[PDB]
Amino acid sequence: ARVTVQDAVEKIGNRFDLVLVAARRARQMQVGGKDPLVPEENDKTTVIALREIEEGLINNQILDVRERQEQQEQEAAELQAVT
Amino acid sequence: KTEEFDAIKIALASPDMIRSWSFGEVKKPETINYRTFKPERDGLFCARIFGPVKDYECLCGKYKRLKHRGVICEKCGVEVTQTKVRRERMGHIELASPTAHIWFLKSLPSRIGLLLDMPLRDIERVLYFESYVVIEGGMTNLERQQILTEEQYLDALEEFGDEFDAKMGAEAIQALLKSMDLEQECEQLREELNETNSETKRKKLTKRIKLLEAFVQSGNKPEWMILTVLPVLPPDLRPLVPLDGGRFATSDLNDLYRRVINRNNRLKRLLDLAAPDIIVRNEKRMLQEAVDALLDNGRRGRAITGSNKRPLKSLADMIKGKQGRFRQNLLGKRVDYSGRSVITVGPYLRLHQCGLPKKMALELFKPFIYGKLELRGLATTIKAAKKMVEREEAVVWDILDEVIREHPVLLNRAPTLHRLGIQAFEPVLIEGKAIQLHPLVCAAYNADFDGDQMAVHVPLTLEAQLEARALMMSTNNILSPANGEPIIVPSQDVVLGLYYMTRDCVNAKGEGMVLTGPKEAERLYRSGLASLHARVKVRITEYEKDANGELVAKTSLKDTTVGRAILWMIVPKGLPYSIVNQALGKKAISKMLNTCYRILGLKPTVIFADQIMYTGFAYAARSGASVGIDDMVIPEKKHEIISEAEAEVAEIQEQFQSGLVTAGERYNKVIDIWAAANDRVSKAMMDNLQTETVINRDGQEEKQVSFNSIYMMADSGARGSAAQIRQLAGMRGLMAKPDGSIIETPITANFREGLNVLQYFISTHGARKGLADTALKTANSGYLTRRLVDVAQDLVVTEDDCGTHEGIMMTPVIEGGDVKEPLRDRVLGRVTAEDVLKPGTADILVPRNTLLHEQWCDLLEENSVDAVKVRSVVSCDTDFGVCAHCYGRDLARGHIINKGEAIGVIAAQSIGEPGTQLTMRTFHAAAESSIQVKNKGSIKLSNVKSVVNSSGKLVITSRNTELKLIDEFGRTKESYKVPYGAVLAKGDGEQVAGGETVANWDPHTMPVITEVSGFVRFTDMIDGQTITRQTDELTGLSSLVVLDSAERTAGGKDLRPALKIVDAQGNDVLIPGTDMPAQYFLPGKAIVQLEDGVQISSGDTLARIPQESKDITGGLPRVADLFEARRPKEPAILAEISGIVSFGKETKGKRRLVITPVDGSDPYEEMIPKWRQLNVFEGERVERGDVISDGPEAPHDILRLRGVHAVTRYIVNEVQDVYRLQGVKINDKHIEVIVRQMLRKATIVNAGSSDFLEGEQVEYSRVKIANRELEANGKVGATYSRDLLGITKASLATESFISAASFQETTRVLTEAAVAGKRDELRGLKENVIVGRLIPAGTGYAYHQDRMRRRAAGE
Amino acid sequence: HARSTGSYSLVTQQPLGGKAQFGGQRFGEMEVWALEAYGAAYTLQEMLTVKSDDVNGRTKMYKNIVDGNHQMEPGMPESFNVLLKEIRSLGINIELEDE
RNA sequence: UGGCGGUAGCGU
DNA sequence: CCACGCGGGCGGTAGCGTGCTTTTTTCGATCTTCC
DNA sequence: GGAAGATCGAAAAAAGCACGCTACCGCCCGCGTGG
Ligand SMILES: [Mg+2]
Ligand SMILES: [Zn+2]
Ligand SMILES: [Zn+2]
Repeated sequence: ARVTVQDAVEKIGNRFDLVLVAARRARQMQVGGKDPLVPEENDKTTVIALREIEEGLINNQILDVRERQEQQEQEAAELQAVT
Repeated sequence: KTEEFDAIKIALASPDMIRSWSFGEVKKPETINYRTFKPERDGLFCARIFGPVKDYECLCGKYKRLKHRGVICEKCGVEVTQTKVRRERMGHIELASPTAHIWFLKSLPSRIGLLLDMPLRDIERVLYFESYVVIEGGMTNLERQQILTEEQYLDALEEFGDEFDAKMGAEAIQALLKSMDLEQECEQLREELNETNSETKRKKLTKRIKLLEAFVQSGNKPEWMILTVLPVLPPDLRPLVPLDGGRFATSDLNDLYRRVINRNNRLKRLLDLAAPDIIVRNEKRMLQEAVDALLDNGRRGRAITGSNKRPLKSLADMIKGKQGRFRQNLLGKRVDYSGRSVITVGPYLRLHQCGLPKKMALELFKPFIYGKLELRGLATTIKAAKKMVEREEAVVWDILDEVIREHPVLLNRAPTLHRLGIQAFEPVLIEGKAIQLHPLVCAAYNADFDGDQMAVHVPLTLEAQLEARALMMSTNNILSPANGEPIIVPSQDVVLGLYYMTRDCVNAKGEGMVLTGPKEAERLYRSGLASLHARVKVRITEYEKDANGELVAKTSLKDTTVGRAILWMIVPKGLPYSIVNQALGKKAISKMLNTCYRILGLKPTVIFADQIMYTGFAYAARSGASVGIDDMVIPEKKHEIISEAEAEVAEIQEQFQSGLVTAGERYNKVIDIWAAANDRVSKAMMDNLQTETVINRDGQEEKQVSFNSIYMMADSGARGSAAQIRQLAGMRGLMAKPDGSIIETPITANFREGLNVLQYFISTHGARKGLADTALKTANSGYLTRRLVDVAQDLVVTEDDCGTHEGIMMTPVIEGGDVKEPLRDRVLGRVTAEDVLKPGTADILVPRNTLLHEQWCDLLEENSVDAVKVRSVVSCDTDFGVCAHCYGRDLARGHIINKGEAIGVIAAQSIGEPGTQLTMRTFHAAAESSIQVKNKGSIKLSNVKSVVNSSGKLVITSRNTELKLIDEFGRTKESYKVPYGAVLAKGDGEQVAGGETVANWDPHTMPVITEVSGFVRFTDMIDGQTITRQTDELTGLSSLVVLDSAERTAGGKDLRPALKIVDAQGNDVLIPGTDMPAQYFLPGKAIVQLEDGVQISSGDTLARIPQESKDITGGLPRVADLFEARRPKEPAILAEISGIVSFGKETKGKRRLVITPVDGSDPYEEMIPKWRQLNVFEGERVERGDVISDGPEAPHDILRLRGVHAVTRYIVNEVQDVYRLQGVKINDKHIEVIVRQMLRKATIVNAGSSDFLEGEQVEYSRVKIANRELEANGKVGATYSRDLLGITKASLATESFISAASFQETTRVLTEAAVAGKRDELRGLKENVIVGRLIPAGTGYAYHQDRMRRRAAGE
Repeated sequence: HARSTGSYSLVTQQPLGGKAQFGGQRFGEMEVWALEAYGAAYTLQEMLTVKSDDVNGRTKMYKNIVDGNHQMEPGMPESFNVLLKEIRSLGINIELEDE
């Protein structure tokens, strides 16, 4: 359900970091076991990542901010567990 | 060891390192035993030296399991490890005698010869065991480096005893190299070069100094150039392929190694037995020949052949070459998950879709199907999945359908020329055995459905899939990267259908009806109550875009045709109705698509394109257009016309029978008459065809555009042209002989009617000419494309803005009489270099750094601005890459160019792709004197010194005078070059009308124009000695002619004639301009009618010097000449400085020119050939860059005399002229990028504080960095002169040795890098491709900059 | 003709060519040029190392695709190793710097 | 389930 | 009287000989300018 | 005052000669010695 990504590159810019962020998001869905926020109407990871880019929910900034938050919360949970 | 990969370091390999690499020593020339497959000990293939035979298994069977991994056996001494160890394990052959390396000996210049400073022939004779060389002759007459013959050696032995040392061969060379002192020779040569100041000593001594410095700086020793222990290839790299049966496939490398080992063993045996000197000498010579064969077969003489009676392959031969390992299995390699198949057209496919066969999809996506089946649980293991796949159930088909859902596949053509050659599609399962392809994209691939085969590749990783969805997609590729025009364009049946949907009749069924909307029009058409060509009135609700982008609907009762109403259904809600109310030709469709893309965007545009394709196909099918023999109407007058033409030619022929006219004039008149007859016939046929149909319209008859099918294809532009229809129903025309001469008689019969044998035979000449032209054109186009790609591989965008305030000039190109290209398209998409000022008001029309879009171009052209300074890649100050701002707007996408794009490859491919359009073969004069203007405008004279004449008309005295007709708006419209000594109708600033003769001048002679009025005094000319009063009986007068220098005496040639202007009294006029006396030095061979003591006014023609009164290059050869900077056969001599020109004494029968400056001394007394005419006079104040003589320009000369901007302008203008003459379009930025890559080397002028050598040539970026650093530290910066190099030469001279080796030349750059110890950083696209890491152009730019910042942080 | 996982050459460990030998399509030099013309870079690495001649890369790619994970290991092409070994077989001293 | 060269032909 | 071996070239008192084009080097022959 | 630096012109050598695809032919071998 995606044939033109012009509205996606206009959202991200430079047409290059969009590929990297979409690849990271698709890897998060596929091997990372993440939950696709947008509805999944029988599609695989890459187009869910592209549509999430389109809707503006995910970009580079939100992605690494969420990654840092997950890292710090899991570190806190681990240190609580060992203590 | 990927992190270990940062650079490649090469050098000469010492014998110690060679021994360290080897795991053993090969002794016997044997291979694996034929009786038993186990390899023989100490042979070419071995087990103790190299790795074992099978994984984790001992040769003797002591251990056969991983339990004893990494354990050395003792029964046979074979390491227990994997078989792959056989690929990185080497051995060493211990040569009995030293041998020279052949790359450092035969690859010119000879490194051994250059280092030893001896002739190559002497080195070769000494090396091959036939001539003797002295090592140390002592205090006797025998010098250090002296060549001795056998008899001379014996004589010296008896005369001077045994104190002198004269060895035999490579041992002597090695001893001499060891005895040489590097630093002492370096300093001695340095001081000799300092105090020699001789041109022959200027050269070949800097090279020696550079070689000495390279040897000293690196760890390489000269003696290492002489091989003593040689390495062998790992056994797996020269495998013995098991042929069918007991036969084993022969390997050339194995045979060569066996030969070398046998030779070494024989030499060892002979040395051990103390053989006579002759026998061991011959053995050493033939060992050297074997080493020649192994290192590089056929380099010296005959190549050692084998059972095939043809030369064998050694290391060097298959390292280099087209089939060599460097460019056959390294730069491009076969890949898995790939297929190929013939293609067919499919109309039911969307723009982003392709048709894949079921078998191809099943085979290509096999691992994905296996994984999905394993996930589904249908197959427990991989073997079960394989069995299910080969059984072809329905579940495997469903799994395949799920897999392909949004997995794009890449399709490409075998001759991928331009960037759009490969594109990805979303495949869909289809039946059949052929790949269904979208019709619109076919023109992108340049692939007609006549048997062409597509190749398909399948990405797997997520990054590759996103590349497929983002950049490989065809939807994103809408604008061409060469000129920005749309790549997808409706063509053929589609547009034809639209034509049939827009043509209007007069009495068609349903005329006069009034409909409420397109829906009722469709109802009426489908019900059969009306015809598509009927003219009606319908209520159209046009939706238009207003402020804030909102849609406003306006309903109006317009008058149109029902077919246009049907077409309006698929038009989106942004376009106006006027875009449809036309005849809908091909150009109309293209304009409508462009407007739709500009207004509504790409997303509606793709759907609109799909809809128009569907509608055009359907209505072309419904139209039922067909071609018939009756549709081909021959004009009735044509025959009559031919008759009269014959009559005409007969009359002309009669004149040649009467002697009134000559044969040449007869032929010319015949050609002109036949051309006029052809034009008349074509006009009559076109008038017949265009409006043949006559129709009743409820009354009297009336005319309308004809419905003839051939006329439909001609007018709609679907396929065919006016020339082809002229050949079809008019006449074939004047055909040409293969040499180029036009045949006297034309083909007077149509293609519809019969052609006689002679006319067909005549046409076959041109047919074969064109076919052979294309056949030979393909290869040259491919070679040029490869060279251009190699030249511009490194250039990528690395920065945003340079901040440089320097840019190239931009003015519309005018060749005289027409403007070939307006300013708008040449300056479109280029960032302005500086502020663009309004003409005459000193107001900032355009700011300093703005991207010039369409609105800015409209504003620029509205204010009548013709000159714009724009930033160019040539002036891009960024080193190792270009900035985004300097390059300008990307052609494919309207936005500014993004960082990282490898514009060099884009430029190379865009320039290469029209190569098939150009023609290489040369094709096939007219003389004009007076200049006539075409438009009416003001007149302007530039670089002009003019003198008034007796009649008051101006006369040009300047060589480089330019005449320009400028429009009333202030823009130049005409530009011509007026030669020296031309009369002018009017002065500067007077309005003139079109067609007026502005200037006239003598075609075959140059007059001598005096600036003063007075009597002429015959000074410094004497009859016979200097001039001859040659008597012309036809004129009846004896006119003085200036003799040639050889004709003149010594005093006569020294006393060349000098026309001095005096007054009536007799003293010199002395010129009003300057105080030096009025002297007009007559040049050689000048003929003067004027006699002594004749009064002449200012501007009078003193004398006339005759001159001679043809260059045909072509399309491809001219482009190759321009790009490789080949020196023209007749380079025009230009002044290196500004000063007075003077003649010197003739040297070797040729002329000496001296240019004396006003202040400095004359540096240049360069020699001039006598046969080459000189445009300049004896005494003229010529400026630097002016043409001393007339001839083709040399780009190197332009670079030395003038700035790099002049060279860039010249190259761009020439290449663009050649490209536009063929009709194709290429943007100038690609040519500018190629030129910038060409100008990358600079020669130092003064060393300064930098360490750069005085005469060395280095990269320009290094000079810039060094100068900036020195300025920062306050030291004086080194001065540089940019040099122009050929594209092949520039590519071969790059810093990266790997990229240079990837080019054509090999074993020359490799040898230079080895002797120089060059270290290559992986900073290029080609180098990284050879590596296999991510290229630093695309998405790998982020990874590469991340690596660079990580390295910087580590430092 | 179509191939997914066929045989490989002994010297370059590259897919064979020709329909009769069940080989693979050849990725020409102009194909690499066009790939660099676009911004695609991971696809070039796919064409170069993982899918052609990196035996460890080939095995890891096959195992990952079977497992469903579309992740990549760059590796080192074997053709470059072949060229390095052959150049070292002459008097040249091409090698690897430690950094 | 073994591919290395060469020769000829085919489509751009 | 067979198996290893060796060097592998046809042709011929040797020399690799035949309707492409461009670039680079070399060498002999000559023109010229001073020791 | 006539040799050495500069030039010129001819010779000789190196280097390449677009990309795919298809089919078949030769991948040993013939003459010379030691058991
Ligand atoms: Mg075709
Ligand atoms: Zn063992
Ligand atoms: Zn710049």
